[PDB]
Amino acid sequence: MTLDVWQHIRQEAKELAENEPMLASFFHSTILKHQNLGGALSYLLANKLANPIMPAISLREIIEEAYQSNPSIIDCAACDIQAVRHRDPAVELWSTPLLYLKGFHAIQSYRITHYLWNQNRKSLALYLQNQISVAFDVDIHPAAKIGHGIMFDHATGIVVGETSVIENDVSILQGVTLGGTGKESGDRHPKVREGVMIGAGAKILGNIEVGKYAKIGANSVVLNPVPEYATAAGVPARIV
Amino acid sequence: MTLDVWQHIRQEAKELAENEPMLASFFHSTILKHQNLGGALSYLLANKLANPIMPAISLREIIEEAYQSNPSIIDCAACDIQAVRHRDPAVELWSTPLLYLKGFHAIQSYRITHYLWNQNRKSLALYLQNQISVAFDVDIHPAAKIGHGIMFDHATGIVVGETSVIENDVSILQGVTLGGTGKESGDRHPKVREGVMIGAGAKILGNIEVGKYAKIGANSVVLNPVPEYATAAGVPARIV
Amino acid sequence: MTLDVWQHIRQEAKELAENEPMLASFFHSTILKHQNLGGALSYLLANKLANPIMPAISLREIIEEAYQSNPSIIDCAACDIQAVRHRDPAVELWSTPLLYLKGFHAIQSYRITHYLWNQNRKSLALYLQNQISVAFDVDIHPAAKIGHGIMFDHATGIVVGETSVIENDVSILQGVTLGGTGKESGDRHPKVREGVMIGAGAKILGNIEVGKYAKIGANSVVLNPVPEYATAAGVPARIV
Amino acid sequence: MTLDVWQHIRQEAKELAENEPMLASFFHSTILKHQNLGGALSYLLANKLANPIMPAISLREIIEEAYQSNPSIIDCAACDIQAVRHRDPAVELWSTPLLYLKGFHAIQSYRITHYLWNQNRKSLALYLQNQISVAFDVDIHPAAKIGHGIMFDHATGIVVGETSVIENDVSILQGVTLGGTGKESGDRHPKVREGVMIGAGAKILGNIEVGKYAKIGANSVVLNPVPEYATAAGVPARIV
Amino acid sequence: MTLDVWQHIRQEAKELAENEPMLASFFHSTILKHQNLGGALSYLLANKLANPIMPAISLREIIEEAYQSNPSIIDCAACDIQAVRHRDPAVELWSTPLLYLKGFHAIQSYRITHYLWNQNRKSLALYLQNQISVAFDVDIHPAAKIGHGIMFDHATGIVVGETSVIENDVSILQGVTLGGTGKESGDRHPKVREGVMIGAGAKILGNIEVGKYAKIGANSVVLNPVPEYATAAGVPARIV
Amino acid sequence: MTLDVWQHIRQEAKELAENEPMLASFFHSTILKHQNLGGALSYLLANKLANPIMPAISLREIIEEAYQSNPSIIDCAACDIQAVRHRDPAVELWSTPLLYLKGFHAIQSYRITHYLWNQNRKSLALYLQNQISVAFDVDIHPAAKIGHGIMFDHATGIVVGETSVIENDVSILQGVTLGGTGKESGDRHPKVREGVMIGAGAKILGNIEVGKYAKIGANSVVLNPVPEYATAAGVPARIV
Repeated sequence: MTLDVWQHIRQEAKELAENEPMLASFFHSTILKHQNLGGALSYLLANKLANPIMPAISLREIIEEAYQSNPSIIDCAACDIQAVRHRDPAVELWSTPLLYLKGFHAIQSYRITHYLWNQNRKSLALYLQNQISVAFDVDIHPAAKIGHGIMFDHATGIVVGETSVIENDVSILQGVTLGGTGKESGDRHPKVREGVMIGAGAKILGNIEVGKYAKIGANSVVLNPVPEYATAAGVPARIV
Repeated sequence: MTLDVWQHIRQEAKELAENEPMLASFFHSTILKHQNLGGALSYLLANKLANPIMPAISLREIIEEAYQSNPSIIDCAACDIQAVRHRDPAVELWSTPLLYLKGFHAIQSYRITHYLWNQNRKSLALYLQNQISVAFDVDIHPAAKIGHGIMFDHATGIVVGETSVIENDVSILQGVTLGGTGKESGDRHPKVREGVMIGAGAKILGNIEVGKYAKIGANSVVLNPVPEYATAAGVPARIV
Repeated sequence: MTLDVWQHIRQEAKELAENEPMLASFFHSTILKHQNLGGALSYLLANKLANPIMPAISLREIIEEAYQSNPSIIDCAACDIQAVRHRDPAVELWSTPLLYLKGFHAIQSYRITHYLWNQNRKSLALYLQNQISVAFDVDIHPAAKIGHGIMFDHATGIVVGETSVIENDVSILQGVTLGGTGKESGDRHPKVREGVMIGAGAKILGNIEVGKYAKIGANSVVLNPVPEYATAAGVPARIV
Repeated sequence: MTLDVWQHIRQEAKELAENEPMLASFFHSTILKHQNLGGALSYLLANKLANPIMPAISLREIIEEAYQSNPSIIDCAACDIQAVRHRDPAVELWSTPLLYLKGFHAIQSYRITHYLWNQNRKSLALYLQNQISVAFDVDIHPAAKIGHGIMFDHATGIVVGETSVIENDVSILQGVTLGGTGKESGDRHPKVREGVMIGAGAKILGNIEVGKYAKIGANSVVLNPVPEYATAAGVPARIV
Repeated sequence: MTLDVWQHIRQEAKELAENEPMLASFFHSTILKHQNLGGALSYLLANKLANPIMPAISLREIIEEAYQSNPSIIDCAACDIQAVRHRDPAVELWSTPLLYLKGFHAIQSYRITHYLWNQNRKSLALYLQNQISVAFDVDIHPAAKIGHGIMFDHATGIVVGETSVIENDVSILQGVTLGGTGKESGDRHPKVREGVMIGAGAKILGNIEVGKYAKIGANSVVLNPVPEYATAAGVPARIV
Repeated sequence: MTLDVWQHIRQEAKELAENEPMLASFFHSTILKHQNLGGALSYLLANKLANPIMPAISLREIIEEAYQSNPSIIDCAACDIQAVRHRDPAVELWSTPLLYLKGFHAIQSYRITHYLWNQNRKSLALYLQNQISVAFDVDIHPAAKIGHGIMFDHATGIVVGETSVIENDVSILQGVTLGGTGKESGDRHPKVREGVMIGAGAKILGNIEVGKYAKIGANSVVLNPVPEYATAAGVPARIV
């Protein structure tokens, strides 16, 4: 759910704190001192997206407004923690995604830029979009539509276009682009349907469909729609 | 003119700050309190490249010395702005490249390293080269020869070699490498001629010529010279 | 020998500091004021991994305990220095790898995480794994087994799986992944043997053998064992 | 009224920013981007009381829970702002006490510590009392009872004891101590009545009455009750 | 004694952390994560004295060297903690002097400057003496000889001269100077003997004796030797 | 000459750096990397005055503007340096006032606020005045008229009124106030003529003349004019 992902997170944090004295202050600052997942998540992102021109204090306020003006955002964060947890068997702790995984952080920071975008506060959405790219090395245009249960593993170098759509339970690895072919304007980015898995370095270009539960091979260049439950691979990509 | 670009930037920022209270101090610190593009660019790069050992205040002095010794560096920055603008229908504001795009930032920072390199202040050149890599995720060798009207779109993972040449109006997407095959010294990096557009993740290796206005497809490995206006794609690349 | 590398680095530093006044305090803070390489390295890594939640002062004490429980980690560092040095004719000074190259840094930082992993201090190793990802854009799982004389050139986008092995004298470029094909647990990552060189963007997936002195061509996708001294290239890769 | 004061301050801010481009960002971050006085006051205070161990972001959440449990601390601030402005002919703008006067900052900070203390959250009240001393050079025991319309002019070196009382519209200059004589416990500090003005350097020791509207001359040491509207001066002091 | 004071401090910290979640990180960072009192003290001082040109990381290494080469400093720290605890009735906890009191902090910082002075590393001693004056508003020349059991209560504006001597169990309040009359060189500062209590604002000028257990009245100017167990007062000071 | 004071400062700095490796970075950032006193001083003051809202990089540009418009200001700094050099036999290095004495730092910082005040940039003058009070614990109204050859020894707690006049070669100790009696406006502060020396804690109130080369005793309250070369002591002060 959400309140109980929070509780499991709080309960792990106390243990983790007990077993690692060099990291207690860290567990207290990021999780233990907060009352809800929102307080913690905002504290983390604001600190991580912070810089000398726009300090953490100035960014937290901005994040907490979006959390109050749209609490679903936090729920979507909770569904993401669960996703990474259940889809990356190397992850056992519920707190791990929240504390350490930059992909997860970029996803949740993007949700905030999307909210701002839909509120027409574009210069602020752009500022964050790009600071997200600096901190996490993930560039998601605020206008993309991204569901929940999302996992951006390792994440470095992922780029997502303005008109891209990413449905629920999608997993994307490092270096993939959901970009364009060349049509400078209009619907021109991929529509990645549910359950899709995208291999490291894959380039998906155009306003084309990636059928649900498809698998996209590492480094493939996907230029044509992909049938559901199929595997595409190669350069350019073909079903195999 | 550089001066007109500045005038447009200032105008935009006055209205941008009107429309967004949360971000007004930002527009003010980055643009409105400055009297020309150089003071602004130096404030922006200094801050973005700053870190605990070499802070903003220490870096700005170096950048400002460079702009004063070679004024035209600012000129190329303004020509790169127009470029992104003209080449990206997504970018309506002149201020955007300047304030937010890490690729733009990486290029301008490189120009400073290039001036330092040509003046044989190479350790400083290497310092900045690498801090550009840390902050923007772009690694451009100071010896690289880069013209203007350039666009590093998204930019993450762009690596450019010591003997590479990039002439005007070139466009490079994330993940591309202009590198070598393994001759360890001498002229061994690409020659990207005017108007060339390089797709996301392309690897162009060797002292080979990439022809003006030629197009390189995503994830293509280019090991052979590409004719002007031609399109190269595949791994290895072939003329399509 | 370490003491000798250290000695070369110090004499280079006094020289460097004299020729570039603007960087003198830098050479003193990072090299001259320390009495051995671990002092320099720790100060350098602490400062680069520092963030507002865990400051340099806290990180340094963790790094220094590691260097005390295992002085050889510092020895592997001098070894990596020698390697970048003679495996790239563009690096001439011994101080260069230590002071500037994020690949070098990510690797020595990973060594600390690896020692933490074997001390069963995983929350800490995980924290650092991911800060290294944020700071240098290199994501190496603490459990990976890596030798010395290692070169991570440019480094941006390198991801190394939990069960990966990277023997001595290997060179890896930007964008390469050492990952899995989808077996969720158990041995599932690459065993890269000695002397191997991996080109830009290659993705090597699966618990497969990459024979000593093998060479992987850029953007390749290696899914089958690669013979010793063989060259592989393509999507998917073929012994070439 | 607080909203009145808030209004004049916002108004001054817009004009202040307009008249000094170099400080516009400061005006926007401290006053303009906030919707009320507590928001601005919490930002100014968290920022100024910040330190490497407890940064602004951590302190502002604390100041804000206090403003929420006891909104009347904010009113008192407004009232204190009216006082400096109207007892200091040299302060013409409402925004001045709020933005620049450490005496004013010290007082509103103590107020937070007072609330905490009565909430029996003493370690937190003590942490703040002492950071207030470090930042503003005013040391005020949290248990002290301090009214409104108070002016701590210049403020440097003011010290207020645990059992002290300071009623409304009192003025206190730099270097004054409201302390004790040596009775180590119990009511043992000055009762400073309304409208009382204390000149620079005076030491007022013991559980004694300082009469309503009395005046203490500089450097006097007051060890005996002071009649209302009377002037005391000398070492020791005597009614003059 | 040192190890016992340290355990009581560790014991209170664990308790204080449980009772104030908002401050737990602070208690772990300042106390709990350290193995001894010297590791905690150094963390505190390095952080408090820190500034943008000489960061905490750099100061800590300098303080730890001193504690390594002369361990008694920490012991004198424990003895001071004890002092404030038996001499200020308004101070229950052992952890308080160590965690919040700037006079305590100033004193411990001076001990490091006195050590460096005695090792003739005078630039380092002067840098700190002055940074101690900036952070705690206490200016103690490194050459003064100060014993233990010392209590600088409130402390703002305390100034101690080059040849001053302060013996064990002395108490000094805010604003006092142990200074000179004007002989520009030689022995020229007060010799404050054991058990002396100096009231707020007193100025003790000259190389005169302040007899053991003497009491100096607030704001007094002491220009002549003071008899033991006597009480001096006035400007200029005379007995009782 | 200012240039000779500079050459001497550089000279000492080069040797100080040789002798103290822990502070070499400091000598280099503060002195050796600059080309004139202006550069060093602006760098020093910008860092000392920086805070989270108004960073070092933002303040230096303010100071450098001031130095470029009234170069005489730097000349006044060199004069204040020599003054501390021989009026304080404890100080023999020309670099000491410059690098470590906060009273010097405050005087020089005041000069910048005075230039700003006389240019009607009063909000900027007020921001600095008070940041000077927080940084150095010295509060000097920007309008006060101060000459050169000044020395504020220790300096803590010095407060100087709006109409105060301080001519050349004056010496002021900690805790002294040049303040008013209560006439709320007009000419209401002391006129301190040349060579005057003021003891610690003295309070001089009202528009009264302190005659050249007069001497003021510690803790005095001067309420009546002081003849040239006279000595005044007491509460109130009498002529001695």
